[PDB]
Amino acid sequence: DVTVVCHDLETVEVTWQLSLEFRYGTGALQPCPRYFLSGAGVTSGCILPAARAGLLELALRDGGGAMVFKARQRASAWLKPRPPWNVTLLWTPDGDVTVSWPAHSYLGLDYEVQHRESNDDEDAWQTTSGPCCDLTVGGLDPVRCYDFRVRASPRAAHYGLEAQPSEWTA
Amino acid sequence: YNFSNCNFTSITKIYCNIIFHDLTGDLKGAKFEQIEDCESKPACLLKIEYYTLNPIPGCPSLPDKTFARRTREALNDHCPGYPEVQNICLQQTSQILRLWYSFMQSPE
Amino acid sequence: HSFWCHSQLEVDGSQHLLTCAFNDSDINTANLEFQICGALLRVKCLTLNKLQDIYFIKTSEFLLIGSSNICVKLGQKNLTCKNMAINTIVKAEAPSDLKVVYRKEANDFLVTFNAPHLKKKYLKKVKHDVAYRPARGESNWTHVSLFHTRTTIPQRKLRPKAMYEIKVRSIPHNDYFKGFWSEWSPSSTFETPEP
Repeated sequence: DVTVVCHDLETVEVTWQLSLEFRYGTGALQPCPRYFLSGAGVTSGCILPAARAGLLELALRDGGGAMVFKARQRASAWLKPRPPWNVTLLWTPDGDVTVSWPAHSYLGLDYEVQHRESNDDEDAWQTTSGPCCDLTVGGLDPVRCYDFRVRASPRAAHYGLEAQPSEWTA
Repeated sequence: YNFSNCNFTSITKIYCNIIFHDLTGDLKGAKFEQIEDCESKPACLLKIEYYTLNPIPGCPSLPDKTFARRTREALNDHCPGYPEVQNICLQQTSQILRLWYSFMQSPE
Repeated sequence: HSFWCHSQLEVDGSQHLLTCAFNDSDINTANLEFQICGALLRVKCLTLNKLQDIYFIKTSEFLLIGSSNICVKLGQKNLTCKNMAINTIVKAEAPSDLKVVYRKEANDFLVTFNAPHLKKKYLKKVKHDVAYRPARGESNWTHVSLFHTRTTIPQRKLRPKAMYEIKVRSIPHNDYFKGFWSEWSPSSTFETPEP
């Protein structure tokens, strides 16, 4: 199987001897600007620049020029954002905790905030969601220690179902 | 018509919470390469309206689909002065959905 | 002849539910009917089905876009009509399976329940309101606001060797869908240990 990821709307990474051609819009097809190669030299993937607009057409061809994979979507269709840069936690007088983070440089992301008792398991994460750039987690005990982590998750209605969430913050 | 006077905030909320689910529901995972794109919200709405509400050969019922009826109503309600092969239906539906994505990503 | 209405999304499937009733009981629904017109998908209007003191329709026909006129009618006479949008009268579904467990090691009570909206299509995110107080006697309820389906109560917050009553409800939390608090869940009870 082949995989495509658009990292933070900056680059597009295609991973699968195969050759890749690409174009934005209806211009001339162009070769992959930077293949990933094995020790013998068989291609393992490709990185190319991401454009915020225009349709990215992908054509992956086997040794023989036979089509093995084709695609045509906006680059953002495969969006994987960078994680939020640095998370802040502020106890409110309400007894709630306000979680905040810096905004991404583009719209259409939800943020998933997870928390758990610091003693708890990796299967004890509680999740809440909301838009940029902060949200509130209630009902927490002020004397216990909690772990928090965040990732950005592209909205399905905004970017489609082929987009994916960032890695979790530390 | 010029969709530039539309209340895009209201329309966005309608799409995200209703029309989007209708489109994906009809497509059931089926997908196609897109054909046309758009670079502004008004321009995207223009393509969306045309693709969504004008019937085409092989899918005469497209404008009668649930996602389509809601779209017509959303424009009427939120824009000033606004007036069979299943595979074909899906193809057009896929195009329309992708135009919505462009709409969401485009500037006002 | 004034009335209220609330809606509930994705009740027993993809279909949505509209419920209306008169404010004044001690009234007679003598041949009176409720009719909703406008903002429907396949039909022009719908007439609700009467069940005891309330009127309801379960349907997939709601556009959930724009306002509808809901009219109390007698034959062909409109007694009273009000314009309102289904998406602005949304009643959340009540949570279920409310449960409380004492955790001695943590010296607290862990409260869990199931959130039906999580399984729904349109309104997946709701805000919850957990309420508790001693089962016997008069007391002001303690409320806890959550968006998730677990929480903890510290032991010290409660009196020891007592029985508590607890229940939970939900309300929409969405930039498009608005409305009303759900019915309260069934109440659970639990007992507190010695300090």
